[PDB]
Amino acid sequence: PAMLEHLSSLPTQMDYKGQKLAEQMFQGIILFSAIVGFIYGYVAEQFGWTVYIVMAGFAFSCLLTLPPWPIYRRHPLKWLPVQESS
Amino acid sequence: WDGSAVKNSLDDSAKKVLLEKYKYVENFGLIDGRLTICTISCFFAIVALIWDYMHPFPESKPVLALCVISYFVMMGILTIYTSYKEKSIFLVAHRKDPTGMDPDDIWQLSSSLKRFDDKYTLKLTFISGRTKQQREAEFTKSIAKFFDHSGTLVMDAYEPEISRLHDSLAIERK
Amino acid sequence: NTVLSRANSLFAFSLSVMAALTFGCFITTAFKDRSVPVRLHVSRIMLKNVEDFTGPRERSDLGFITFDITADLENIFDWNVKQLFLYLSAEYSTKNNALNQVVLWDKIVLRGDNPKLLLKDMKTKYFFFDDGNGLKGNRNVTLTLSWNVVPNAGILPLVTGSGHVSVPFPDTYEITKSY
Amino acid sequence: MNKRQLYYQVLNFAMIVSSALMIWKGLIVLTGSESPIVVVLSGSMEPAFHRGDLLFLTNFREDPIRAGEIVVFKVEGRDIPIVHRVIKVHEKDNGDIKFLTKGDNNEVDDRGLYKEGQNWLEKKDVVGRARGFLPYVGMVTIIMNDYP
Ligand SMILES: *[C@@H]1O[C@H](CO)[C@@H](O[C@@H]2O[C@H](CO)[C@@H](O[C@@H]3O[C@H](CO[C@H]4O[C@H](CO)[C@@H](O)[C@H](O)[C@@H]4O)[C@@H](O)[C@H](O[C@H]4O[C@H](CO)[C@@H](O)[C@H](O)[C@@H]4O)[C@@H]3O)[C@H](O)[C@H]2NC(C)=O)[C@H](O)[C@H]1NC(C)=O
Repeated sequence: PAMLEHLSSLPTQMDYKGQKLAEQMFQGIILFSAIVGFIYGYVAEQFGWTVYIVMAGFAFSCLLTLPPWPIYRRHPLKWLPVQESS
Repeated sequence: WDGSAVKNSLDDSAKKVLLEKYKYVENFGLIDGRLTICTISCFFAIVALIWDYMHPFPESKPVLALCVISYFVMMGILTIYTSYKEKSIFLVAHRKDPTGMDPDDIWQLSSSLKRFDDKYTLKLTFISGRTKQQREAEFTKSIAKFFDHSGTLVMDAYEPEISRLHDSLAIERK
Repeated sequence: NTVLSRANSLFAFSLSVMAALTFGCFITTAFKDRSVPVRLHVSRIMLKNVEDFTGPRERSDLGFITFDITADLENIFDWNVKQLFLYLSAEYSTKNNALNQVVLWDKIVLRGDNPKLLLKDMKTKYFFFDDGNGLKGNRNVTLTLSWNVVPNAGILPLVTGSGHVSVPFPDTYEITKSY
Repeated sequence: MNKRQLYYQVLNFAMIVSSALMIWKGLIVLTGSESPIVVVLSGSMEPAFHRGDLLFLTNFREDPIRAGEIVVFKVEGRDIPIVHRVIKVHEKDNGDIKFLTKGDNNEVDDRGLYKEGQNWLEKKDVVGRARGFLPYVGMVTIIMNDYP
């Protein structure tokens, strides 16, 4: 019947503006850390420690991005309208 | 799965509502032209592989370079033909009984769903060739009126919406 | 959104980090567009052990050269070149047009060991022997040092130094304490 | 069945195969020689090139190969491309140039084909002069070659 297509349709609902601003700030922080690492590799003239700073920034980005935050589920309770049930 | 899969299931549900309610005639041609371009490029690739496997390289350099240039030209033509018609157009269909007269009834569909957006855009196009008239229909809706809390996209409320849209297109037609 | 999709985005961002380090290496290789000169000073060269050996493939001759070196590597070292080779090209002349500048021996040099190398009266590591034996009857041999680089990830050229030393040579004589 | 899934699989297969073989054939045409993208599998050049390093080649480029360059030839007894470094050189004025080569962490000159009747190795077994290298991709190539 039509009830099989009725169930496997909806993915996890997202806060669109919060995720867009978070992605913009994410790319800004990663690019700024890359610029600071490039200035470190230009002035202090070390390559392996520059790669270590880039990997430390990557680990910081993973710790700030990978777990699902309560902030990232609190805003879909406000930005999204109330929808019906079965 | 993904919002692109939601758009694909939405277009499939629109085609299912069309097939259950009014039964118009499908078309092809753009996907067939893309497959024709890819078949010709695969012909260039198969000829290049066989001619390189049967002949050594310093006696087979220039025409193989010509095949590389031909692949560049065919992929550029594929990109230009993508930029021609593969921007938004999805469904092409003829309507009922185009017999006895000039070929009328060009029914054309295009969809629009931006990245991280709660709004959907559907543009319908009806082209009639007797009077040479195109009719556009821009339908900007919010997606939040159709979804539910944990994975039940209601079609029993989306089907009267498509019924009202087809009534609007019937007013535009007649 | 999916956590696997976020992991794929982080993998694409790691590919962007790879592209950024490739871009930084491209800036680095675009900064070293000029070739570096190395000053060479060779003063005393002795040619001895000139033995004519009837080789089965060609009438060959054995040679042995004692030389001197004086170089400078102040502005040569950077923070991206990995390892350095040392050649010593000896240019001779034959009857069959074998106008070859040819290497006596080689040296492996790793960074962190010595920023400036200088010594005296060191003999050759590899035995010099020529098959085409054009030195016998020649009064002209040319010595010039060259040295190779290897970067971290870039293209490796060869950089030849300065100083062409022209040394004569007698006809048939065995050992000579030259200058 | 629905043929559109079959045409989409042919589409994706066409994309990946045409892209990979186009990059391969375009590189080996624009170099000039046959130029295989080779991977170092020997630990002879270990202070210079470690195990699992990628090397991309260039043409001879209208230039007689003098001493101080690395050459890549093919060992027929194992059918393996092996890189060494040119030390000595010989010249003949008819288009014939002979050369001697050596590997690091070695003591004996490599015999190969000829031993004592002629020069040490042959000028026609070389593929070309090397141009550049990657230290990161070759380790991934060795990891992919761990499961052939
Ligand atoms: C022994 O026999 C030789 C050959 O007849 C005499 O000539 C000298 O040869 C040496 C090497 O063969 C020269 O040194 C270097 O030669 C390089 C190759 O040049 C060739 O082509 C030129 C013609 O264009 C010939 O004259 C030359 O002999 C070679 O066959 C040059 O590239 C070198 O140039 C240097 O300076 C330029 C700047 O001008 C730099 O850009 C280069 O990088 C490089 O540093 C260099 O010239 C030597 O110049 C020849 N002449 C002299 C006077 O030495 C020898 O004279 C002879 N010896 C004796 C004692 O008789």
